[PDB]
Amino acid sequence: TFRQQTIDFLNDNIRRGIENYYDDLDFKNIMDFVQKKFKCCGGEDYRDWSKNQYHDCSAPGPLACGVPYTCCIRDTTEVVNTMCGYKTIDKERFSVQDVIYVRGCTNAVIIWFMDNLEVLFQ
Amino acid sequence: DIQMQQSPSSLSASLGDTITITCHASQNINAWLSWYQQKPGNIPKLLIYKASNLYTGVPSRFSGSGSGTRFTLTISSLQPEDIATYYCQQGQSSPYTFGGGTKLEIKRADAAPTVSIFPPSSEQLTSGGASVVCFLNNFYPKDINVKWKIDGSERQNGVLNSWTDQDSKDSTYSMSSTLTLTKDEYERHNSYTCEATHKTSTSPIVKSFNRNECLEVLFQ
Amino acid sequence: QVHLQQSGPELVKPGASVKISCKASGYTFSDYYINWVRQRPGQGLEWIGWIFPGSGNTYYNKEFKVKATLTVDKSSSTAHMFLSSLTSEDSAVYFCVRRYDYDGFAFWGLGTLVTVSAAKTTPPSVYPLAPGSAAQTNSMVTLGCLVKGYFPEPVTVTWNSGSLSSGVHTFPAVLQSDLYTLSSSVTVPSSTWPSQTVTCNVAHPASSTKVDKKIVPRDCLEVLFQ
Repeated sequence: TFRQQTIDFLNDNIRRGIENYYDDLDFKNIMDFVQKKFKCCGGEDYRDWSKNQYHDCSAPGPLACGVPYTCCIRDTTEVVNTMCGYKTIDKERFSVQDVIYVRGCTNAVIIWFMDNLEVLFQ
Repeated sequence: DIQMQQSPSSLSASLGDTITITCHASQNINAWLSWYQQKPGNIPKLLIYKASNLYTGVPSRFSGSGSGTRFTLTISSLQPEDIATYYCQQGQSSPYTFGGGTKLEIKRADAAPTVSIFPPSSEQLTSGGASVVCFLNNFYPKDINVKWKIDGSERQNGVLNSWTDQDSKDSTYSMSSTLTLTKDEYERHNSYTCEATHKTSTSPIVKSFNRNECLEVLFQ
Repeated sequence: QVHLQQSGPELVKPGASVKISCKASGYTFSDYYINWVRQRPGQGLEWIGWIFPGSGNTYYNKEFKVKATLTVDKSSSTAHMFLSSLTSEDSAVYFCVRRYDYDGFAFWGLGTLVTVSAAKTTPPSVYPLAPGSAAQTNSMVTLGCLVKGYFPEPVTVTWNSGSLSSGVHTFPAVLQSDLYTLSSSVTVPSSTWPSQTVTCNVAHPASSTKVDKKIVPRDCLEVLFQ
């Protein structure tokens, strides 16, 4: 399986972290940094943030069916809007690809890890 | 919890004129809003998406804009084919909700019905019944009254009526009346008469045939 | 070529259940949402709920959560809506829609008409409507067809297999003694009739019965002969 079992591993670990996103400083900051760096969000796509109890699309509060602000296009001269990701999951990618990163983080992280291995050895 | 309200419950205005519909939201929905058009006897088509932009294939005379709570869809140089019912929805927060529905009627010139009357066919008479059909096509305005007379006496029982809304092109309404009897009660009588009133001409419009109408022409 | 084909119209006794199926084509099925919208016969559009195939997540309107359940079968590239505990109100048309790459609902299904009724499938009877001996110089003549005794709606009606478009009036049927009856007319120039024939085509999907009725000028001698 090689790559495929790797995708399974990564998706499983980041879904687990998302489900406990607000209990883990380590994972919280890890996910925040990864998303802000690779301009990505989640596993297969940003929809994964729906499995967090606060961001589920049938949740009561306003964090429902939205995505944490680290998935917005942070590389702008603008200041941080915490609510930039709200109410974006029920809508299909191209509506919000101007507002948030839509690709998942698994694939982007793995393609970077591959193409930047020439320096990793020696 | 986000309910939509459309302002013109029923709005009719004349051709070439500019009309406007309002769609008010209960809560701020920023720019997440859509307008659709439903021609009568048809499935809905998408008209406007995201408040401002027009969906591909929509004629440029349609425009829409507004802010969060209140939105407007405006039609300039109104055309007859735009006779339809128009709806708006929001999409910011699920569950998505629709608008009350606004009916659009054209205001046109006084036409008059082109009435035609039809005797029951032999195919229907074989099945034991007889229905005399009466068509009133391409008439404006919508208000009209149709009644049936069997041998000079008005029958008010057994009549079945159907009304259409303004046709997309020509801007005129049309109506149909069927009168169904048993062949027993059909061929026991002779002259069947269909009468109509529609304001335009004070003398009402009446058509008929006698079951011996055939005998007149041939003198068989 | 983005298209959505739904199920054929359905008839169910009160309290039963229906499975509407919606097959999609032209796009990657798993990437885009599918919304369902119900229109009761004399009202506007009403929003059932949404479902995303790639994850299987579902959201319902509160009213229909009890009565409906949404599913997908990725291999079929099809979505399904299952309605249960149907009420006399639930008789309505149901659409499945896929939205545009931007927010609007771009692609609508044709509609599946679900009639909650005890009454049984009754095929129609089609009778021609041609005039007798009467005033013929009124520019164009008019002919028609009557479709009586059909259940349940709908009936697809065409004229000359689609040749006659202008001046064709198809009136919406009305329910009588728990039976439906419908009529349609066409106005064509007098010179064409009866040189160029006029035929009406009636399709009833429930009875699977499509009948072509030719309109004939009344033969006055057949009236005396009959």
